[PDB]
Amino acid sequence: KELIEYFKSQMKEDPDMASAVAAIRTLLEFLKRDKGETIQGLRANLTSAIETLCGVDSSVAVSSGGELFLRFISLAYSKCKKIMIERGELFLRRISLSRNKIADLCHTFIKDGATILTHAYSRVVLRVLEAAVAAKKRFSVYVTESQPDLSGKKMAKALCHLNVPVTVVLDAAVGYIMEKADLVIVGAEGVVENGGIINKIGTNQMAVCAKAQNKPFYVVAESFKFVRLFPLNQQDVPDKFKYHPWVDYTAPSLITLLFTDLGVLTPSAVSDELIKLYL
Amino acid sequence: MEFQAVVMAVGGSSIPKPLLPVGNKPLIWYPLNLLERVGFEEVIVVTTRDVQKALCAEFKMKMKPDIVCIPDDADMGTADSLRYIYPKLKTDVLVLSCDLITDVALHEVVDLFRAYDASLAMLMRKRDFIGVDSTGKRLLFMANEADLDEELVIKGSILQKHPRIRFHTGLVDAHLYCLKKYIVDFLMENGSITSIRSELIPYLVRKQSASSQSQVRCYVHIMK
Amino acid sequence: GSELSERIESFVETLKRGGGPRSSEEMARETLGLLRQIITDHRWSNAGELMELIRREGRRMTAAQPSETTVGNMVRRVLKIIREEYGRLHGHYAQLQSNIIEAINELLVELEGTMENIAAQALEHIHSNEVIMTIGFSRTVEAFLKEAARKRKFHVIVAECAPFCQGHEMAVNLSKAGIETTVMTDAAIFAVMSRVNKVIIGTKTILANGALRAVTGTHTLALAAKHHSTPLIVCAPMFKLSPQFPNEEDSFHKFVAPEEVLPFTEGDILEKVSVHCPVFDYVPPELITLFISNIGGNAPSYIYRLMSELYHPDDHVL
Amino acid sequence: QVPTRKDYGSKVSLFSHLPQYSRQNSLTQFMSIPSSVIHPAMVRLGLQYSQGLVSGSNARCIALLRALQQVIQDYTTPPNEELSRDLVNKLKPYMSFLTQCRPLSASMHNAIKFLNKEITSVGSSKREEEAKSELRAAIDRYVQEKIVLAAQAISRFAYQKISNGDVILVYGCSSLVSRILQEAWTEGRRFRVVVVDSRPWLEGRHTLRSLVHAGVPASYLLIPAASYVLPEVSKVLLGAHALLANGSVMSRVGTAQLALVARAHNVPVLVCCETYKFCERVQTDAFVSNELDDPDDLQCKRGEHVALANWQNHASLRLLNLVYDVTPPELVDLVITELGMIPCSSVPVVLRVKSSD
Amino acid sequence: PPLQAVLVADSFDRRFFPISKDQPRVLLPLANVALIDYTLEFLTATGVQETFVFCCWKAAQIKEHLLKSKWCRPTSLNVVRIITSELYRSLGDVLRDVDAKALVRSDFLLVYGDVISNINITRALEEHRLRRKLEKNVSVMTMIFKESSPSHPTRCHEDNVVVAVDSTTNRVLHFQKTQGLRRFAFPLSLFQGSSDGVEVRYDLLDCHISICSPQVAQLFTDNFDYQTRDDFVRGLLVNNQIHMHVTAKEYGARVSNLHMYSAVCADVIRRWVYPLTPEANFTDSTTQSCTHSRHNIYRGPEVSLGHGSILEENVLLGSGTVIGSNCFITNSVIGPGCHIGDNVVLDQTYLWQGVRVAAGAQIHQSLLCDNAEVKERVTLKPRSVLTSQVVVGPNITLPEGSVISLHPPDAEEDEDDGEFS
Ligand SMILES: O=C(COc1ccc(Cl)cc1)N[C@H]1CC[C@H](NC(=O)COc2ccc(Cl)cc2)CC1
Repeated sequence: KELIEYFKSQMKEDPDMASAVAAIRTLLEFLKRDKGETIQGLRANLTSAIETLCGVDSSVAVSSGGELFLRFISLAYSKCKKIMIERGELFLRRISLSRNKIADLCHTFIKDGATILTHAYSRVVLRVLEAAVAAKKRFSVYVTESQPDLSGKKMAKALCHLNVPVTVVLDAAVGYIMEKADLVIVGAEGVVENGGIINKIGTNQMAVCAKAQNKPFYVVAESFKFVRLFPLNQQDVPDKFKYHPWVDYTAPSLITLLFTDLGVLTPSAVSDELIKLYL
Repeated sequence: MEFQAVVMAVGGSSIPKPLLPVGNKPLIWYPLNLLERVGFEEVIVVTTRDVQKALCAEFKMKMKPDIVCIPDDADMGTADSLRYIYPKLKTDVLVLSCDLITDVALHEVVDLFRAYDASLAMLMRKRDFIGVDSTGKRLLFMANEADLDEELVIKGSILQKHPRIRFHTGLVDAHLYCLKKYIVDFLMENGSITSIRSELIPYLVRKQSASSQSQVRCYVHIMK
Repeated sequence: GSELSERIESFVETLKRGGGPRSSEEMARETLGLLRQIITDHRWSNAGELMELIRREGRRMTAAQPSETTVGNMVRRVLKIIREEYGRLHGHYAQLQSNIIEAINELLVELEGTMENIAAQALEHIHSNEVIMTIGFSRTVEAFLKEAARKRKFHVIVAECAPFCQGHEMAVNLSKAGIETTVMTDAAIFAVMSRVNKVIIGTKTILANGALRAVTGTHTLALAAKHHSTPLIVCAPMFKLSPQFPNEEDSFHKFVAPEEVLPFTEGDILEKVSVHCPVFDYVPPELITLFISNIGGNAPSYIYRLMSELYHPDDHVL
Repeated sequence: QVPTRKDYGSKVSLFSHLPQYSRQNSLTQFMSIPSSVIHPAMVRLGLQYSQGLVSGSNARCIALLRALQQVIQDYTTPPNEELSRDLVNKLKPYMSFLTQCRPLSASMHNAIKFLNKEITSVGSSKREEEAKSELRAAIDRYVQEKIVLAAQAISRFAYQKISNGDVILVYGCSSLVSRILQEAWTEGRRFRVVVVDSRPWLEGRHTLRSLVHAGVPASYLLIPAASYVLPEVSKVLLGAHALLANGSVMSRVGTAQLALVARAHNVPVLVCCETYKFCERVQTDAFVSNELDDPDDLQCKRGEHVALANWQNHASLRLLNLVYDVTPPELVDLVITELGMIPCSSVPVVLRVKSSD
Repeated sequence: PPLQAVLVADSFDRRFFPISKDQPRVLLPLANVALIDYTLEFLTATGVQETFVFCCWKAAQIKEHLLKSKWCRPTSLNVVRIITSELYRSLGDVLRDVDAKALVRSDFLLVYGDVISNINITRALEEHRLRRKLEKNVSVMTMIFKESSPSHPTRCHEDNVVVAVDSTTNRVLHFQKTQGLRRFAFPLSLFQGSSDGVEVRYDLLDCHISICSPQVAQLFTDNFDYQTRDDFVRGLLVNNQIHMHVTAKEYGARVSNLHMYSAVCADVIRRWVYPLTPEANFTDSTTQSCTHSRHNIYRGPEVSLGHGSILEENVLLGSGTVIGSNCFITNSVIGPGCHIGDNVVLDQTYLWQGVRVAAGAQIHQSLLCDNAEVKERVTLKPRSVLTSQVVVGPNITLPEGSVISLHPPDAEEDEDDGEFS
């Protein structure tokens, strides 16, 4: 098609780039290229782009982005699209400053001399740890190897360049090392209404062990990851996002705080943001 | 005004209730005092005239604040009375009539009429076969035996609805009824039926121009 | 001869049809008397044949009513007594029988003292102006409370058991002695639990895991007590101890006619709805704080040692 | 003036601040038959409430709104007075009579608050009759949306949550839960519902009859046996009577117990409620604010020996049946409203959004 | 004084066509258990010490079946007296034979041999004795009813009865059956007979556990035209008087027709007749002991459930049964020694002993009696009966009302194969 290969090469373009940002870029250029001047026909092309892009990629982050920014642009007839492209550009700018804001709000929560415990590789956790070490903070790091795709080794390699002691641990050894970790920081792949996070398979184990040892469980995520889902148990999550599952759900009961570009939030506040945004 | 009370003065072997026999206070004085005791600042009374107008003249001497005593024809009854006074009533009716020497705390029958939004509520105390349900409040079956050419009538449908019916034989009604406005509508629209006391039995509580309004429930109170 | 046979039968059918005798202490007394009469009125010379016939008749009893575990566990007690006597005399036939009889006699005389023992022990567990909660009816627990009431003032909250509201007569019995008693529906257990100090309840059977089989709804009360961290006390004599384990068994709950739960007069819906009336229910040992017995208080984590002290491990299957 | 109802029976010490009333001893036996102090419709509704003929929260609120329509319709402004203040002043004795017949529910409180707000918002310059029927139309619109449209929206939101071949546990009578299950079965879902009931009201038979009439497979058991059936249950659905500012669920007495046992059994708990039943009030227990029904209802008719027959003749005997209880917000997972699915943490946020803020 | 009873083991009203023709009605297994066994269990549980089993039709079979039963063991506390005669053809004949031979002495339990009940009538019996002691033994019978609803399946329109009683003395003043009647009549002088409150009751299910004085037998011999109980009641109430006892918390019903059979079976499986439940094994048998699982699944011994076979609710499986895989059994009783094929859907079907069902069969609300057989791809509509070693061929779908047997004049089929005529 036209969006499949552009998304693929955007992944190739910037190996240091997220997937939701690539998705919003692809949908922006898709809407800017075809020149769809129709009140109702524009939405058809939009949802076609969204369904195609989360058919190629099974991320909840991509679908959440899609939904929220398609509503944002639709919330903006000839002048409609003329102002909608403006609002899309400024949305892209805000989403770009997202991760820097996230690092520079949450790097102050890591008391130095502590021990970070992290799940598989995530760009937001890496950014906040870079911000912390740039502020002259020394700490030890344990990383889960992320057995399905060995992203723990990748996280350890990326964090070793930051001049910090990183000790990638086994997937099932968090229960052993949880008493040696002062806190847990994990980058959510998607945030459900109640405050839970639909992250990699072992994040739920992380949170359960944290509640078993009262250890703080911190989560960092961009606000374009706020998805309007409410799973009651593991099976209640959409099966498309699970594909041996790949991504499981963690209740807000197990999360202490969320560090988003909208400031530090109680797991209770994300639902407030979502119902203010009205899906 | 919730209720617009009315007292009939026409009888319906021993005693002409309208005029003559008075132990201590005129025969209608007891109904009038019962009414005025519980509110009822306005009262409508129907005056006989087959007496050659010897009733209304002496019933305005009871020192009551204000009452309405409407004259009657040369000869009529109680359903005739209600049809005559229909144009001057606009709300629910509380029908009494002259021969009422009673103790009744009518709060009970009026509460029965209110709570269950009854089409009709009645008062009785121990040849009229009256059958009530287990609670004894709702009127299931009622029939005299002067009416009853055949042995005894009871529908299978009402027994399927209400399985057990408690029956009584020696029940005497106090003629104290609380009529809806639409029951008086039905009465006026059908001059067929006279003798209100006999009009209570064509209640047709069960589904058959006859329902001027849904249910037409009826209720009973049995005194101490 | 045939007197023994017809009495054994009578007892079997009484256990099968209804509850006779009502009190399970009287049931223990009756079954012990019957076991004595069996061991006396049979032509047994070796202890093995006696143990075998005892096991057979105990199997018949257990098949009569599985939910009534007192009979079975006391049969196991008699078997352990026989084993102990045989070990004493072998580690001797008439002396064997008479020694078994005097062992049964001491078991019986200590059987009627468990009530008084628990009643005496009751005082050191209740303080003034305390709020007790109990569910259903239990002779042991009401004796406990009315013995503590002679020297202490306290409040008892009795949760009636639906459908069999035995808790009402328990509340009346407690009020007889001036024990300020509040009666409530079992639905209000968690609502009132926040203002309760202790939970004291009887039981029908204590399992080897420490869990106990008690009247339905008591598991919810135990969960509420655990949520509010209030101590849950079980005043159960040592003849309700059953060596069987929770899920190695069969026929745990006793289901009675659903007429108790939903009446016949409801009509046609009774052909479309499935009604269930479990009398007993399972309470795991994690929700019990302390067991009170005729010997003294014990944690649920010692009931297995009490088993080892009462029942031979090869007789747990009968 | 309306006399005060005598508090029947012996109250539990912890509930001495709440009133306890008897169903037999009503309140209208000291009132004029052609009632003048209290409007006929209002005394009618109070008598219906006291006898227990109107039970459901939605039913109570709707009956209240209809009685209020009948009142304002028959209301006439006295000379040299304005409707705005006179009507809201005259409505207070009626509300006091109601709360004396039976304590007001959260839905009733919110409805009366909204009605007073609308009445005070009626223009001074406006005439009488169009103001009256404007109030009537506003009440019609309010009840219409907040009841039927809220019910339809919540039914759709719950239908997109119920899956095929799952066991749902319900407690007591609730119009919203019954409608949700009926609509889910009609739409195509194939499930079975376990109905849990409790003494003495036995209101579960209502939803049981409703489900059987709708054809849904149903099972029935009383609340003590809930621990036995929850292993089979896939989900717990409940109907809230009130949702407080802290997210706690103020509903029938057996709701918090069921939520606790379900949490113990890893069964997610869902509560269905509308926004008009949200209350800025808050409580932490069933003791600060509750309602005590007639204790004579506890007496069980076990054939020939009613044990609690003469319970008043026993000095140290107390009877108590609580009508409400509170579930802490951490024992509940979902709250399904017009706005969709929300956590109990987000109840006060919805309150703010519905405060025209 | 001791308590006797009369057990009419022959339902003289010829109803079960042709199920009675093969074995007597009282021997029909309700749930792997004969009805007479249920009646004997009830009689020995309520406290009867001596019964009189009057068997007329197929008397040899009934006697042979009862002699091996528990109630004929020397250790049994309930003594039975099987009585033999091809002459009497009615309940009235049985009772006049009783008074001629002078069996009963006082307050004997009159009951048929096809009653399922658990009522403890000690209360009713002492009420009857008190009434007879106070009022000069003029009360001759106490009819025992159960509180019901007009909508309950166990109240069939054939046996539906309406009574007019005295709410004070509970004496029965009027009694009749409402079979096919949209109109009920109650004579005037009912109110003259008892002046302190007449009450009409239609919620009463007739348990047929009438406990009667010997005067009842004297009357039955004083009126030769009296044939059955209903006629006796009608003839006595129009002219000694009859009284009543109403039960609320105990079950009772007689299996008159197939509808009553199905209703009572469904009630028994769902423990409405506790303690008379399949798990209890009230009869001291070896092949009739089951393990009551959840949802009233009485999974017996060696039933050999298939892979994925589903037992939804209220399912009884006789021992020695064999069930294929991917089956769906719901609210159905399966007799002992039955083979079920694969993908078989059974709904409210009472498969008796020896029934063999091939794969793909869809049976709903049917009744396959002993040794019945159905071939592959066979569908049965509700209220269809197969009887005594009859075979239904493949690719056949029976209509709703279809009785198949080996008796031509008594079925829609004959000795030929069920494949085609
Ligand atoms: O009156 C009652 C009855 O309680 C109930 C009755 C019925 C129900 Cl439904 C629920 C509870 N209970 C008492 C129990 C002592 C308490 N507290 C005190 O008397 C003082 O408590 C103290 C004082 C000092 C210390 Cl260090 C600790 C507690 C008052 C209430």
